[PDB]
Amino acid sequence: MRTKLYNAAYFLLNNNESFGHSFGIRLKIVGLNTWIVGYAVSRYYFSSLRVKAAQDERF
Amino acid sequence: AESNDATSICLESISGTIKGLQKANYVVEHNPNLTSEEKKHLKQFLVYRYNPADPHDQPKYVSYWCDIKKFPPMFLDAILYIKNELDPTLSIRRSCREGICGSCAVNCDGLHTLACISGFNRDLSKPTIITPLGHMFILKDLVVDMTNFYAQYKMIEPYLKRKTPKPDANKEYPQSPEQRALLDGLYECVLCAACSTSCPSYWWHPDRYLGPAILQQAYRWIVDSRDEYTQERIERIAEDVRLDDCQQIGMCSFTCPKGLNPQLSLKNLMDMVKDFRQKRIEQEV
Amino acid sequence: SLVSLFKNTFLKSRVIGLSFQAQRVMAQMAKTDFENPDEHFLLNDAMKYNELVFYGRLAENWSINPELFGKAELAKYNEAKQTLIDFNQYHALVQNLHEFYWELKTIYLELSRGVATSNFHNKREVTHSIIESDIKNSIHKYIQLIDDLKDYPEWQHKVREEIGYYAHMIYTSVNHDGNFPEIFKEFNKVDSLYYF
Amino acid sequence: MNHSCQKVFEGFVSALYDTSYFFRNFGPFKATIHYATYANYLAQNWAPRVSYIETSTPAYTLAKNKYAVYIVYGLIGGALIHNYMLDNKAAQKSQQYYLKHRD
Amino acid sequence: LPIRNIQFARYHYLAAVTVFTYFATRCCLLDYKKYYPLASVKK
Amino acid sequence: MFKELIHIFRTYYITFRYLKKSNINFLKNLSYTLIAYYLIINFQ
Amino acid sequence: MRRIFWNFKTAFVGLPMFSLAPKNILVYPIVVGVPLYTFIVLQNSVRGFAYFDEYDSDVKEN
Amino acid sequence: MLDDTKYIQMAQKFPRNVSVQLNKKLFVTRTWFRNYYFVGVFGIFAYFIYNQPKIFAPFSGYPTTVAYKAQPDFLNDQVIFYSQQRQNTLKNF
Amino acid sequence: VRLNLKSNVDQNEYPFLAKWDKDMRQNYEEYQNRIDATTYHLQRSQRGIAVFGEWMYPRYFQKDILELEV
Amino acid sequence: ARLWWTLDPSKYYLKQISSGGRNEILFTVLGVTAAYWYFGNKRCEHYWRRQIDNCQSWSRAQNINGNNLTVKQY
Ligand SMILES: CCCCCCCCCCCCCCCCCC(=O)OC[C@H](COP(=O)([O-])OCC(O)COP(=O)([O-])OC[C@@H](COC(=O)CCCCCCCCCCCCCCCCC)OC(=O)CCCCCCCCCCCCCCCCC)OC(=O)CCCCCCCCCCCCCCCCC
Ligand SMILES: CCCCCCCCCCCCCCCCCC(=O)OC[C@H](COP(=O)([O-])OCC(O)COP(=O)([O-])OC[C@@H](COC(=O)CCCCCCCCCCCCCCCCC)OC(=O)CCCCCCCCCCCCCCCCC)OC(=O)CCCCCCCCCCCCCCCCC
Ligand SMILES: CCCCCCCCCCCCCCCCCC(=O)OC[C@H](COP(=O)([O-])OCC(O)COP(=O)([O-])OC[C@@H](COC(=O)CCCCCCCCCCCCCCCCC)OC(=O)CCCCCCCCCCCCCCCCC)OC(=O)CCCCCCCCCCCCCCCCC
Ligand SMILES: CCCCCCCCCCCCCCCCCC(=O)OC[C@H](COP(=O)([O-])OCC(O)COP(=O)([O-])OC[C@@H](COC(=O)CCCCCCCCCCCCCCCCC)OC(=O)CCCCCCCCCCCCCCCCC)OC(=O)CCCCCCCCCCCCCCCCC
Ligand SMILES: CCCCCCCCCCCCCCCCCC(=O)OC[C@H](COP(=O)([O-])OCC(O)COP(=O)([O-])OC[C@@H](COC(=O)CCCCCCCCCCCCCCCCC)OC(=O)CCCCCCCCCCCCCCCCC)OC(=O)CCCCCCCCCCCCCCCCC
Ligand SMILES: CCCCCCCCCCCCCCCCCC(=O)OC[C@H](COP(=O)([O-])OCC[N+](C)(C)C)OC(=O)CCCCCCCCCCCCCCCCC
Ligand SMILES: CCCCCCCCCCCCCCCCCC(=O)OC[C@H](COP(=O)(O)OCCN)OC(=O)CCCCCCCCCCCCCCCCC
Ligand code: SF4
Ligand code: F3S
Ligand code: FES
Ligand SMILES: [Ca+2]
Repeated sequence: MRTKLYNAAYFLLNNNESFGHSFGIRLKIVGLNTWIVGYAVSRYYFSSLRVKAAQDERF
Repeated sequence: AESNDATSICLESISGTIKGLQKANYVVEHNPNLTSEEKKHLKQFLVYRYNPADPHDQPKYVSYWCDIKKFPPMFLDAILYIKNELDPTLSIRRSCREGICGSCAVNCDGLHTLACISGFNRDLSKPTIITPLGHMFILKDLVVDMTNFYAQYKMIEPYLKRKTPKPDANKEYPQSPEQRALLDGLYECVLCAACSTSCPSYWWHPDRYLGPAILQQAYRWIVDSRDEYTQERIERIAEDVRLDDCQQIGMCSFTCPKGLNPQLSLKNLMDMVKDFRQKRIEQEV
Repeated sequence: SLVSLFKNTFLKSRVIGLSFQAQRVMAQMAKTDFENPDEHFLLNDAMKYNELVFYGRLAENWSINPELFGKAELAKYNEAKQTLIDFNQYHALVQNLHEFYWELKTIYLELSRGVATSNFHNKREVTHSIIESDIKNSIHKYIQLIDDLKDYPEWQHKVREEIGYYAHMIYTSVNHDGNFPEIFKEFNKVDSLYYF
Repeated sequence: MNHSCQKVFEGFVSALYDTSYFFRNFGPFKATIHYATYANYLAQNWAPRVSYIETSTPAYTLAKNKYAVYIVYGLIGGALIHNYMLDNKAAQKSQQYYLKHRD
Repeated sequence: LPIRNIQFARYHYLAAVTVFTYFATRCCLLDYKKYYPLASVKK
Repeated sequence: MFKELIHIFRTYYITFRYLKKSNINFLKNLSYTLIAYYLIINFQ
Repeated sequence: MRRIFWNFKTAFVGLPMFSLAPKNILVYPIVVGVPLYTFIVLQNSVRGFAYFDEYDSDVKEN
Repeated sequence: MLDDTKYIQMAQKFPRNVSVQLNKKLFVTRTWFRNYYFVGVFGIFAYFIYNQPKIFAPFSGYPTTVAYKAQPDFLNDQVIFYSQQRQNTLKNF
Repeated sequence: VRLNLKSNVDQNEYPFLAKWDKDMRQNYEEYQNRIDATTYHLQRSQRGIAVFGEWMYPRYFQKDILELEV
Repeated sequence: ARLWWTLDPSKYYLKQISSGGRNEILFTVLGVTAAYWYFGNKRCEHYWRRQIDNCQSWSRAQNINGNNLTVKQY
């Protein structure tokens, strides 16, 4: 059975003010949350790094 | 006999996606034997064409050059001129011709609307693109599958239910002109599904979240004074994300060709649902 | 027997209190759909639903000491125990129907991910035999359930409206060629007409 | 997929389902899961709290339900302050003890 | 309808969120090893 | 907050649709327990 | 062969996204962190950004 | 009051011998989708909560340490070690 | 202290001692820069105010102290 | 978009027990007792300490096998 397909609306709909206005607030909140979580993850990541070792040192 | 094909499918999918991105908006001229001097006097219509019945056919725009001085200035009129004169194999739904049935709802040059009561850019330079509704399965050309929409409409019980018998059976359910103006501007929906097909939430959750049109019909049946299943309808629509998924984009109201306000109806429905949830606790005590 | 007295008092109190609520809990479960029959209890208000679920097993299993029970008290306790057993059976039935619904929804989700726009890596033009057979068997089982639910019109109507929605979506998700008539032979009898 | 791999996959999924069903429905395991589920429900939905819906008239509401927040705040503050004072007293006692022991 | 100690509940939730974010992000407790090259010296 | 996060993930990610409300509630309970443990331990 | 129909310059997903997303994602981050980050950094340095050298940096071996 | 007559009827009267066979493959697929979205998504958060305190407060996880003193052994070209148990504590604030 | 990188030990008579001194002097500059950075961070965090500082300086900056010791 | 942020408690967890308000005082007493015990132990361990460094504080080292630890000058 040949599966049916569709054309995504957002790929063929002219840009409208409503989309921009709503997605602006959505992206503001998303950016706030992502920035907080990314700051936490960055603090976790950098603090996990090892200490600098000598030159040409084994173990 | 068959065997695992995950690798072949993945490679084919990636390659096809890349090639489609490179060759997006694939266009085929209906009549390549046209001079540019002649094309100067004719407007260009890029009509989406696709025949899943034929295994050899794939989606594609077809470019038709037509004289706009031969038919009335409407998308449906142009489509029917193209069908009757150029290629009668084109498919499209049309019943009323005057924007009442709502069958001709298509993506008329980037905006969902009825093709019978929508004009097109008279300028001969800018082409006009005609495609079916976006997030609806395409059956053929400009025909989509609205069966899911019809089932969602069925799921709301759109019929007057009354728990109190009529006092005399020789009269009509009383309803004041104010209670009728309450329904005025709300029962005119023709179920053309443009607002639902433009609603972002409906794109993401076609099934779990009911369309703005269906929710507006539910709001109409709720605000109707004659019906008595107000709380019952509110509770039924308050399930899961049937209404909660709506994010108040307003594109439904913006696109509604009839001038209705499904956004306002949804806002009122949300207010009533919140009040119902609060008073289910406040009242019963 | 102080320990026996305390045990019997606890059992009586809990069993009777939850028997007085089993009607409401079962009504809410019936009102809710099969995707998450306990959705209302999990999200809005847990109307002794977890209490009923927990104490049904205790009512079924834990013994009784009639000498610590009265006549009307013993009769009421027996009635509450029967009510709790009925609630347990109802919950089992609802769970079975919910799991069948989620099987059909899993099939539908598998189809949807195939046609998802973001699916730039697993785009398949032709449906495969494994999923075709899964759809056929699932539809056969759904038809069998509909037949078995002939004596309960409300249950049959709810089962249709809830489960068959995804069957209709699967029907719409594919073209009408290949093995489609054989796959949806049973569905086309009645179920297809309903979802139009 | 290949039919042989289909046989293998069907056997594997059937084994997984049977194992899960047996582990969940086994007598002792079933009882453990049931009691643990009710216990988790009690812990999550009936944890100690300071704010609750008051559905009783001032005549039918106890004074404990009106002064519980104040009692809890007093207990916590007194515990913290007493611990701080005990820390100071222990510091002083240790200092004096070791000073008198030597230097 | 009345909620006992609703203001206390709001303040407790706000304090819990503030403390959780404080400990998770260590926003107040930054690192200045990066600033050390860009600082003067005494003695 | 947690409800909003789960709602966004469910509405945007197709694969997340598999999880039930029961599974979402179990994740909620685990997250609350972990947050309480974090708050308690940070002061220890 | 996947054929995609998409208005790159006019559809909501495209150049409008490029113009919209960067200025909206960074609304709270900038306006909040920059003042808050500046406050956190500067409150330490009431007197100055002086590194009190606990080690003899000015001393070099003969 | 809500007109819950049909739901009350359904609750009172339900079949007690009807059951549906479940596709083991699909049930396993859904359960492992849940397991995937549990491990690969929630384990990040759980491990963060579990370990970040251990990264920013390591001294509380290692209570006791050892210290060594060495003396030479010339006639045998050996090194003699004397150990000592100490309470792991901060040093050089 | 800016120690020189040329060890003053006699390699002919004390080879291991000379090698140890040479390696120590070679890595001393880098490790001293790291130690100075860590100490500066610690002292500034201590100079911080209230929750941003002194109130929880010794007990919560444990990884920094461990890194300094290492 | 829809505004959803709020500090108000959810009605799902605001229920009371049958006998009155939730068990707050009892759990507060238990927590106070636990905190008292924990902080008392911590204070007792922390404050009564001294570091004695002398010959008697050192003992002969040994491997995990129990033998004395000696390293050759290889
Ligand atoms: C598409 C391809 C793109 C490729 C990208 C490649 C990028 C490679 C980067 C390499 C690593 C860089 C690390 C820099 C760290 C900076 C901190 C620092 O120096 O600290 C010293 C660092 C230790 O840091 P720490 O002190 O412990 O703490 C650091 C924390 O950041 C805490 O520090 P802090 O508290 O001081 O932080 C300052 C504060 C400051 O915060 C604020 O206040 C924010 C202010 C922002 C202002 C923005 C203004 C912009 C203006 C916009 C204008 C628009 C107008 C529009 C107009 C429209 C019209 C109207 O916080 C932040 O800075 C916020 C950080 C959190 C980020 C949140 C988001 C994370 C997720 C998203 C990531 C990006 C995805 C992009 C996707 C693109 C797709 C297309 O130690 C060092 O000395 C290391 C130096 C750095 C090098 C590390 C090398 C590690 C190598 C690992 C191996 C793997 C490498 C692979 C490389 C791959 C390359 C291709
Ligand atoms: C490392 C840390 C560990 C600790 C921290 C843990 C934290 C995490 C949470 C853990 C959650 C998971 C727990 C594991 C699952 C347990 C499953 C289980 O028990 O399996 C039995 C269950 C079998 O029972 P069944 O099938 O449900 O019942 C029918 C059987 O024929 C049996 O027929 P039957 O009638 O002959 O026997 C019925 C009953 C034996 O019946 C009796 O003999 C009487 C028992 C007492 C009944 C309740 C009277 C209450 C009176 C008031 C008390 C007030 C106190 C003061 C407060 C006043 C103010 C409020 O036997 C049971 O089944 C006992 C089940 C457990 C206790 C149930 C009672 C709960 C309420 C009372 C305790 C809590 C205090 C509440 C206070 C407030 C009340 C308003 O399944 C198994 O056989 C599995 C066995 C293998 C699994 C491991 C077994 C471990 C056994 C532990 C026994 C503990 C006894 C209580 C100790 C109390 C010491 C202070
Ligand atoms: C096998 C079983 C199944 C396992 C499943 C897997 C997961 C594990 C499950 C295990 C079960 C336990 C899980 C934890 C409970 C989860 C609760 C939950 O999710 O509820 C959500 C649910 C969220 O609802 P919501 O609508 O979002 O409302 C929350 C808002 O925050 C609204 O909050 P709120 O407004 O109601 O606030 C809460 C209330 C709660 O408070 C209480 O009543 C609690 C108090 C603490 C008592 C602690 C008792 C501890 C006893 C321990 C005993 C030893 C145990 C040993 C065990 C050994 C094993 C046998 O707090 C207060 O009253 C605030 C007190 C603030 C004091 C302020 C001090 C000021 C001092 C100054 C005075 C004035 C001076 C003026 C000077 C003037 C100068 C000018 O929470 C609640 O409603 C309840 C409140 C939250 C309670 C948190 C409890 C966490 C407990 C963690 C224990 C971890 C132990 C681990 C042991 C490990 C051993 C190896
Ligand atoms: C350094 C520290 C260590 C870092 C690594 C830590 C990893 C921890 C464990 C992660 C476990 C994740 C898997 C479990 C979650 C649930 C997944 C699931 O539903 O499974 C089924 C679902 C597959 O469903 P399906 O049926 O096959 O797909 C069709 C359905 O329609 C599909 O429907 P749908 O909507 O449900 O599917 C969406 C699916 C997404 O799946 C897709 O539909 C496509 C995925 C690939 C997208 C590739 C980009 C496409 C073009 C976009 C534009 C980019 C332009 C760049 C150039 C700009 C220049 C200016 O979304 C997800 O996978 C959700 C979770 C994603 C976040 C967690 C994973 C992060 C991995 C990051 C590392 C990746 C490897 C290194 C790559 C770099 C090497 C140089 O996901 C998978 O099985 C795949 C999992 C993802 C694999 C990796 C793909 C790359 C992702 C990159 C994200 C970058 C974010 C930026 C921050 C990164 C910081 C590290
Ligand atoms: C302390 C150290 C030792 C701890 C030992 C823990 C042992 C736990 C083992 C659990 C075994 C399975 C239990 C199965 C259920 C059987 C009992 C039953 O059905 O309930 C009957 C009885 C009443 O149930 P019901 O009739 O169904 O009522 C509920 C209906 O909604 C009807 O409601 P209603 O409106 O009609 O009102 C009835 C009211 C009736 O309530 C009562 O009557 C109970 C009121 C409280 C106790 C009153 C008596 C106090 C004095 C006791 C003296 C005992 C001395 C023992 C002597 C032993 C010497 C050998 O019910 C309630 O309100 C229930 C209260 C539930 C409290 C939940 C607490 C969760 C938070 C715990 C952690 C807190 C940490 C905070 C840290 C924060 C720091 C900042 O309920 C209880 O016994 C409550 C038990 C709740 C606690 C169990 C879970 C504890 C887990 C703690 C965390 C451990 C995590 C460690 C890591 C995990 C791996 C190890
Ligand atoms: C360490 C690794 C780092 C890697 C970084 C990778 C970054 C990935 C960023 C992804 C952004 C989001 C899109 C993908 C995920 C979408 C998930 C989702 O929910 O969507 C589902 C939906 C799609 O599904 P749908 O629309 O069918 O909805 C589902 C509907 N049902 C349920 C009925 C099936 O949305 C999309 O996927 C939208 C995709 C938009 C793609 C836009 C591509 C823009 C490319 C710009 C290139 C610019 C180049 C400039 C060069 C300049 C040179 C000078
Ligand atoms: C938005 C949604 C998604 C969000 C995701 C969120 C994720 C949260 C994760 C939380 C946990 C964080 C854990 C961080 C671990 C970091 C480890 C690391 O890479 O460290 C860097 C390390 C060098 O660091 P270090 O040794 O300390 O040296 C510098 C000292 N000054 O570098 C090394 O040692 C290098 C070697 C180790 C790393 C190997 C990585 C292999 C990657 C294989 C990819 C395979 C798939 C490829 C797919 C594409 C194929 C075409
Ligand atoms: S509300 Fe308007 S756009 Fe939506 S279906 Fe009705 S008439 Fe069409
Ligand atoms: S378009 Fe979509 S989500 Fe809300 S108001 Fe209008 S419906
Ligand atoms: S022709 Fe009737 S709606 Fe357009
Ligand atoms: Ca009404």
